[PDB]
Amino acid sequence: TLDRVGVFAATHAAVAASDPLQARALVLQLPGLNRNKDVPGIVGLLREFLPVRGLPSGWGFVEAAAAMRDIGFFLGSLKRHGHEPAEVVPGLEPVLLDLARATNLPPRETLLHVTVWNPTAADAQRSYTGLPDEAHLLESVRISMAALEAAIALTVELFDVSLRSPEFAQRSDELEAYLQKMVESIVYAYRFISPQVFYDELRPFYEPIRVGGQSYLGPGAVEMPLFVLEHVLWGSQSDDQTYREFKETYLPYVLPAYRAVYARFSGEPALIDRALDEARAVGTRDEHVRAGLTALERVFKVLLRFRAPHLKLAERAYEVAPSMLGELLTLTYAARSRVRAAL
Ligand code: HEM
Ligand SMILES: N[C@@H](Cc1c[nH]c2ccccc12)C(=O)O
Repeated sequence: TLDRVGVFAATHAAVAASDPLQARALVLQLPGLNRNKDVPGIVGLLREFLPVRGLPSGWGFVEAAAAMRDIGFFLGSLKRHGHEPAEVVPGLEPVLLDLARATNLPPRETLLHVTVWNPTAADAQRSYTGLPDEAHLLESVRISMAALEAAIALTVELFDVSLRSPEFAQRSDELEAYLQKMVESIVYAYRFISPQVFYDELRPFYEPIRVGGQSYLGPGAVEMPLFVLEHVLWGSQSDDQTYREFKETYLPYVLPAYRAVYARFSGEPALIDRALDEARAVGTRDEHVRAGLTALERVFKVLLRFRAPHLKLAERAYEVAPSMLGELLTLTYAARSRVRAAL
């Protein structure tokens, strides 16, 4: 029934099916080498497939992203053992910059590379550690990524829909159904991911690396374009400094299309600012205004049903959390409160 997911899942599967460096059997050997902390071996394994003579001219986005994925697991691994990958692998940096050029993404692996663009089968899935907890971590993102992309499209569409129209309530109800997948992700994480194993065994693989004379953050679900959705939905005109910096920090890591969505809405009132201004002008005696606001409140409810438990999970891992999480939750409650007050 979440019919819009299909196309996004299909585009992900295209990258996941691609192995342009014929590296599948090679990357599967990485977990054992990480367990052994075998740095020379990690470099040697990478050199078995790293292009030395530039990128094949026939490659498009799909091949370049797939290549970045397979090289990428080596980047996080080398840094995990205390080494700048660019410093220990000659000729690596130019390849990373070429792949960045070909994908219009940063010159290292991102969330997309390690989750939705990473095949799912046991004989193919790339991993830093080979641990069950890592496999569960990747699955938690696959549960909701395509749904989130659909949700972004639905939010952009809703922005131009009048609150006076019955379409507003209907589109909002639809948006809520897609955002429920984020809740499913966190439920999944609670059930299957050890916060201790995350903190002690997985987290070390996601440190920043230096390429091209700047630092690039490691993969994380923090890179999910949920912040772009909410930029459009409520946050575009926020004067909260910490929040603004958070969005600008992760902007480079999302797909080009979402970076442009973000740019489009930055110089404008957010959806709810427009929605509430309309409600105050027309009045809540209009049934479609009442229904629209009610449906919009339910959208905030589902964001909070993701965000509140997520914070507890993050705090539990650190018990074995960064301040921006609690700050973002507070902003989200305030956003919902504005809708509640309008009614
Ligand atoms: C034990 C598992 C998890 C831990 C320990 C964790 C931890 C964190 C931390 C510490 C942050 C703040 C950013 C940072 O400093 O890295 C964060 C942000 C974020 N996380 Fe998680 N996380 C977990 C699971 C998940 C899952 C399953 C999802 C969704 C699939 C998710 C989605 C997000 C998003 C979208 C952000 C950006 C901030 C926000 O929207 O509130 N996380 N996470
Ligand atoms: N949200 C956390 C933990 C997390 C969830 N899914 C992930 C996938 C890859 C790396 C980290 C994660 C983070 O961004 O760090």
